[PDB]
Amino acid sequence: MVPISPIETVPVKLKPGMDGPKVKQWPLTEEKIKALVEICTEMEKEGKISKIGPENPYNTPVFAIKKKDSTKWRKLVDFRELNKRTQDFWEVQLGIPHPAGLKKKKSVTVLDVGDAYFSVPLDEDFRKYTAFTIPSINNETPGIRYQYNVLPQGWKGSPAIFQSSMTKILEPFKKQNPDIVIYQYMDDLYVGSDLEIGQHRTKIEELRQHLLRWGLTTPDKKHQKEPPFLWMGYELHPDKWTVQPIVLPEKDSWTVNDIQKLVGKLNWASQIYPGIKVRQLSKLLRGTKALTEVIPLTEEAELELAENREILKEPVHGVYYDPSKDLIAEIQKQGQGQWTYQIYQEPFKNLKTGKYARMRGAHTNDVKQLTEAVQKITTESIVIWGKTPKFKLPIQKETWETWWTEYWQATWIPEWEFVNTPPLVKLWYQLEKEPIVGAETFYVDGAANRETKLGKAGYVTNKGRQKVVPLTNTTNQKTELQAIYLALQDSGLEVNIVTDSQYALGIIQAQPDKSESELVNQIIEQLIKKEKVYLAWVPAHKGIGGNEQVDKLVSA
Amino acid sequence: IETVPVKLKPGMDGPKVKQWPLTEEKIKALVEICTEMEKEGKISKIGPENPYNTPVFAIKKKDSTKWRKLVDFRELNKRTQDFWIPHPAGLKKKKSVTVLDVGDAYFSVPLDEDFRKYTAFTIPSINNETPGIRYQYNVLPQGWKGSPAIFQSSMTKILEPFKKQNPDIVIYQYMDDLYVGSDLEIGQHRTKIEELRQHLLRWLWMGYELHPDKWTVQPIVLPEKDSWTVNDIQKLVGKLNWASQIYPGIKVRQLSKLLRGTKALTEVIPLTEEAELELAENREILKEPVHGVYYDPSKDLIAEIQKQGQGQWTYQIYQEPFKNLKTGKYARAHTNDVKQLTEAVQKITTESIVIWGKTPKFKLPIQKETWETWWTEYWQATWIPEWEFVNTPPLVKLWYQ
Ligand SMILES: COc1ccc(C(C)=O)cc1CSc1nnc(C)n1Cc1ccccc1
Ligand SMILES: [Mn+2]
Ligand SMILES: [Mn+2]
Repeated sequence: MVPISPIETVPVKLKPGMDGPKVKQWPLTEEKIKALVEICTEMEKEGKISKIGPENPYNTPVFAIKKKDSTKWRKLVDFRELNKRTQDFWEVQLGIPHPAGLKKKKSVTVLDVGDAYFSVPLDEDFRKYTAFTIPSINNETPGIRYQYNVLPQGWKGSPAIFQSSMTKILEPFKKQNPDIVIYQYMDDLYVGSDLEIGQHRTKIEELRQHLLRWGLTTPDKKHQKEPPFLWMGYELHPDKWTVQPIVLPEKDSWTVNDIQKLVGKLNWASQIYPGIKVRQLSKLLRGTKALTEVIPLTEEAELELAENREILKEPVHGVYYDPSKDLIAEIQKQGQGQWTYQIYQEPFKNLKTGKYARMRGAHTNDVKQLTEAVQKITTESIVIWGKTPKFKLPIQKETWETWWTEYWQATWIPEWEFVNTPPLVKLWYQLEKEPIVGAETFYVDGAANRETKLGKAGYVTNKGRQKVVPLTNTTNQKTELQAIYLALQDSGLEVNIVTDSQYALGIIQAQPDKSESELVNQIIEQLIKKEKVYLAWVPAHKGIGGNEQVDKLVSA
Repeated sequence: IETVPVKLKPGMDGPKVKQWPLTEEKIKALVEICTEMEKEGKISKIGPENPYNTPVFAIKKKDSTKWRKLVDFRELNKRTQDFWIPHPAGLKKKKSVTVLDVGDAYFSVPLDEDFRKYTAFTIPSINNETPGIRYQYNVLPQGWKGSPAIFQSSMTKILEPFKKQNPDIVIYQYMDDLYVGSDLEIGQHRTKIEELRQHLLRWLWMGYELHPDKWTVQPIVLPEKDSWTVNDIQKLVGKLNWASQIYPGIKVRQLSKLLRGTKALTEVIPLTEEAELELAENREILKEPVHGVYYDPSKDLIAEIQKQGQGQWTYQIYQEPFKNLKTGKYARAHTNDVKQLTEAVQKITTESIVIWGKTPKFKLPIQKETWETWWTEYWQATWIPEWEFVNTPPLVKLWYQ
C-alpha cells in the first residue's frame, strides 16, 4: 500500500427550513430489480455506496434503463427532488472560454480524469439525504437500503465540488511547473505548453504521477484523444479553430420554435463567418410565441438568406492569440442598423468576427450605433483577451470631434484610427447656435382636437408668408412635427424656425438621422437639404409674437 | 479582539452580484494584493459551498501609482441589518475640511464568523480560463456600511484626546474616510491635521482639501443688455417662465407684449418702460431664497448633471422638484467626457457627504452602456453612489447655462 492522499470534504447543507427528500420507490419489474442488485453490489465493494438501515427516513427513487444497442441495464437515481432542496453552490463555468483567446502553444494533450468522479468523498453529514431503495422481488421483504459515499451522478453539487477538488489537487503542480497551462472541463484536463514534444510528454508523465498521489488513474499515451478537439460546438486544430458544421433545417413550412433554433445557429456561425445577417429572419418572431405556426418571407429576406446558405459553403477559420502582437478591431456599417466587425492581429488572419444590431427605439443615428458597437467589442475583448483593442472605424476624426463636443450627452470611444472603407459614418445636418441674419423666420404651430382627431398645422413668417393645412386622423404631437416640416419645405436654404413644441425639440435635439416615424424622416430629409437651420423654442399660450398669431390659426 | 453579532435584513439573502470583466493588469494587481492579504489573515480562500458574490475591481487612488482594491459592496450594504452617528451640521459651515483615509484600521478587527460568507468576492480569470479565485473576508472590509458602525466604539476612544485638546475641530466619519473641519487659516489647518495623524500611527498618508462655496444655491441670473433682439427676448421669456415654477411672482406679460407681431429673430426690439420694470422686479424676486426648502433625512437626495461643453458641468441637488438644496458648476482631460463626468460625480458625492452625511442618487447625461463600460477606469473614491441614466435631452440645460 503506497499511501494515497485523502481528498478534502466540502461541507454541504440543505436549503434553510427545508428537509431531505421522501419520494416513493415505484414498482419495478423482477428483471429490473435483479439488475439493480448486481450494480449496487459492485459499487459497494468499490466503496461508492454502503448499506443503511430503517433509521434513515429519506428516500430517492431508483430506475433502470437499458443502454441502447446494449443488453446491459444501467442504474439511474432520480435526484430531481433532493436537488430542489440542496443548497446553492458557486456554479461551474460563469462563461464559456472563446477559442480566439487561446494563446499560441506548441503542444496540447488531453487527459481523461473520468475515473475520479467517484473518487471524491461526499460530506459525511450529507450522505443521509442520498438514500435510495431497491424494491424487493414481489414486495415481500424490506427493500435494500443504500446511501452514497461519493458525489452521485446527477446530484446538484457534484460538478462544482468535483472541479474545486481538482483545482486544489492541481495547484501545487501548476506552481511547481509555471511553464504548464491546464484547463479542466468536466472529466477532461487540457494540458498545454510551449515545450518541444519530448519535454512536453515528460511533463505530462509527471502530472500523471502527481494525480496518482490521490489515486487518480489517467489514460496513457496510446489512449489519449487527438486533435481536432470537438468542444462546446468548436473544432480546435493545432494552429486554427472553427465552429462545428452548422446544419440547417430544410422545411418549406416553418414554425416559430425552429426559427428560434436557427437564428441562434446563424448567430453561432457569425463569430467566424463574415456577413451573417439575421435581421429579416428575426423580425418574423415579433411578439408571437406559439411555437407551431407558419409564415412565409419577403423579397429581401431570401436575398439575405440566399447568401446565408451560400456563406456557409466554404469553411473559414480563426487563428489563435499572440500576446506580443497588437489587437486590432475593425467595424463596417452594413446598413439597416446592422454592423459587422473583425478582430485580428495580422491582416486577413482573423481571431474572430461578429455582428451588432441597433437597440430598439424610435429615433437613432449612425454615430450612436457605432459608439454602442465599440462598447460591445470593448467588453467582449476584455473578457477574451484581457485588453481593449485598437479600433479602425469608418468615421473621420473631424466628424467624431464635432459630434462629441456638441452632443448633449457625455460620450467616449477608446483609441482608434480612421479607415476609409465606405459607407462612412457622418453627421447629416448640424443646427445653428445663433439666429441667422437675413433668413426668413417661420413661426410654426399645430393643434388637434382629441375627440375628432382633426387638426391643423401651419406657419406665419416675418415676410408675410403663411400656410395652414387641415389634417385628419392626427394628434397634437403629429401636428407640431407637420408644422415644422411645412416650414422646412417652404423656406430657402437658410431658415429660422420658432416652435412651442417641447416634443419636437426633444426629438430634433437628439439628432436622429433615421426614424421609425415617416414624419420625422421627412423632416430629417429636409434638414439634410438645408444649408442653415436655427431652431428656437418658446413657451406656449404666453402671447409670444408670431407664435400667438399662428396659434389662433391652427387651434380653430 | 472579539466579534460583534451581525445579521442581514429579514427575508433577504446574501448578495449574488456578477463580477464584471477586468483587464489583465487589474487582475494581476488584485492577485498580488489579495495574496498578501491572505498571508496577513485578512481574507481566506473559500470553496464551492459559498454561492455569494460581490464585484471587485482595482483603482489608482488620487495622487498615487500603486493599485488599490475596491469592493462594490452596494448590494450587501442594501441587504445588511441597519446598525443603530448624528451627522454634525457644523461641518458644512467650517472654512476648510480635510478628508483622511482611515480604512486600514478596519483590518485589525475581526468579522463575525457567521457573516463572513456574505463578503465573498471573485478575482476573475481572462477568457474564463479557470474559475475565479474566490475569497471571503475575516476582518471588517473597506466599503461595507457595517465597518464604520462596528468600529465606531473604538474610533471614538482614539479621537477623544484630540477632540478635547481642540474643541473647535469638527470630525465626521463616513465609510473609510474621516472629515476634519475647522475655521483656522489654511497654514494652521495643515499643521493640526498632521497632528491628527499621530493616532493611527500610535493606536493614511494623503489628505483632501475642501472649502464651501459662496452660494448653497446659485442665483438665477438674467442678462443685462442695452439692445434686445427678438431672439434675446424669446430666450428671456422662456427662462422666466421656467423660473416661475420655482419663484412665485415672476411675470412675463409686459415682456411678451414686446413680442407682438411676426418679427425676424434678429430684429432689435426697444424695451418699453413697463417691460423694463417687469424685468427689474423679476431680478429682485430672483435674489431671494426659494420658499419652503428643507432637508428631510427620510427622503433620498437626487443629483442631476448637465454637460455644458468646454469642460463645464452644472448640477443641482434636491429632494422635491424645483426645491433645490444645492446647485453648482464643475469645470476643468480636455478630451474625455466620461472622465470628466466621473470626477464631477465624485466631487458632488463628497459635497453631499459633508452637508447631509449621505450620498445622492444621480441622473447622469450618458447612455448606460457607455458609462458602465468606462467609469471604473477613472474612479478614485472608496464609496460608490447610485445612478440612473437620462436618454432625452432636457430643455433645462439652457436655464443653467
Ligand atoms: C477544448 O480545448 C481547450 C479549451 C480551452 C482551453 C483553455 C481555456 O485553455 C484549452 C483547450 C485545449 S486546445 C488549445 N489550447 N491552446 C491552444 C492554442 N489550443 C489549440 C490546440 C489544439 C490542438 C493542439 C494544439 C493546440
Ligand atoms: Mn403648439
Ligand atoms: Mn399651440
